[PDB]
This record gives sequence, structure tokens and C-alpha cells, in this order.
Amino acid sequence: PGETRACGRKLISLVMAVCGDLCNPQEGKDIATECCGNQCSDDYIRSACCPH
Amino acid sequence: PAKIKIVAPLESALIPGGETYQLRCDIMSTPAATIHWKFNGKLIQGSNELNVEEKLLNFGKAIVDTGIVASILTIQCPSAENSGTYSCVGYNGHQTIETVAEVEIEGEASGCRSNHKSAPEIVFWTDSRFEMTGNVATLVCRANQQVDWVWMSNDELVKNNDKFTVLSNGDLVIKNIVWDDMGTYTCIARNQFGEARQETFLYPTAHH
Repeated sequence: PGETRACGRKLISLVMAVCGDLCNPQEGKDIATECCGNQCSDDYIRSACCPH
Repeated sequence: PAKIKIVAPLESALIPGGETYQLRCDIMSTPAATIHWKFNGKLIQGSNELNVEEKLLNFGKAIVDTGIVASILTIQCPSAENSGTYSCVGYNGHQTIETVAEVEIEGEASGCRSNHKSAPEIVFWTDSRFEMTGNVATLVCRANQQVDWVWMSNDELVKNNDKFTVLSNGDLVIKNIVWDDMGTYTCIARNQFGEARQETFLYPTAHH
């Protein structure tokens, strides 16, 4: 729980950098919440917000 | 597959002389990128060096190696000598990206004392690093002066052991990462003139 404080902010920055305009912000907030509570794979994190 | 991306390019700026001014660039990259800065095409900060020692420790493995690195360039006493072309260059061994901006100083800096006997600055660091469980990862901090390093993980001191290695250049090497290693790692740089701290973040991704 202490670690999670930065985690959501860090994942969302990564996701927005990977997708750019293709990623809806509140949808990325969900990726961050899901992946900061449970270990996700590299494959999921990078493509969840923009699979195309 | 290698990818490198600037988060926000530098903007041209007219700045008052004698007042400290700070440029920043953030770069997302796979594999890890290094950042260096040029002034009118000449290197003024950072290096081209990559973390080959970690590539060795992961030799033969599948490597995720993704994240964002950040860097700051501080112009202490902006004078006419400092008007020109500023460049932030990202490099990951396969790809290079460069963002370039014009900085024009209006005025001079006769009063300004500059960074004489000033606290250290952390000018480059791992903002986030993603790596697969079971691999070695590195969190980077670099200072603008010779410093001694101390690392914290989630408010707990990091000591050298079979897992962690605090290198004298400011790298934190973490062997055989597991999900519990996830979180914020704080680098503390000290010299006789003060200390600087910077937070880095590590995410051990799932093994598949």
C-alpha cells in the first residue's frame, strides 16, 4: 500500500507516453489502479490503453 | 522492439539574465535511455554511456527494460555567454532522439554568485523502470558533482548484499527482482555542501 502511492502516477505516465493521444485518461487511470494492485505483464501494461 | 519517445519538447525562451533557469526533458524508452545535453552542438552535461553491465547480467534472458528517464539542466547565472541553442539528446543504443530549443538571455549577470560551494544536484534519474521478475534491474541517479550515495526503499535503508549493490556512480543494481521489490526507491546524494534526493520507481512485471 505504501508503494502504491507513486505506482499509479508512474504507470499512467508510462501508458500515456506509449499511447499518446490514443489513450483516454480515465481509462488509463483504471489500468494504473488494476496494475498497482496486482502484478501485470509487460505485454498488458504497454498495450491495454491502445491495442491498435 | 526498441522505442524511444520525448514526453515534451523544449520550448524557445527569452529569460532574464542573472536568474537561475532550468530546462527539463523526460524520455520514454525501451531499452533504457541515457540523456545528455548540448549547448550550440557541444556536450555540456551527461554522457552517451549505456548500462552494459546490466545487459551482461541479463545476457541470454528475455528483457522487458522499459520506462521513463528524466534530466534537468540548470543555468546558474544566465549571461550573454549562455544565449544559444540548447539540446536534449536521448539515446538507447539503437535509437536517438533530440529536441532543440533557443534560449535568449535579456540582460547581464554582474551580481550573480553562481554555484560556488552549492549543494549537489541530481541531474539525471530513472523516473520509472519496468523489468520482468527474475531479471536484474537498475535504478539510476546521477549528480553534477562527486558525491556519496545512500539508497532507501519504501523508507528502509538499502545495504549492499546478495540482492542490492550501491555503485559509486549512483546506480542501484537489484538482482533477481520479485513483485515485492515494487515501489519507490530514494537516492540521496551527499557531499560537504549539502544533499539532494530524488525518487525513482521500479515495477517488476509478470513473467510469461
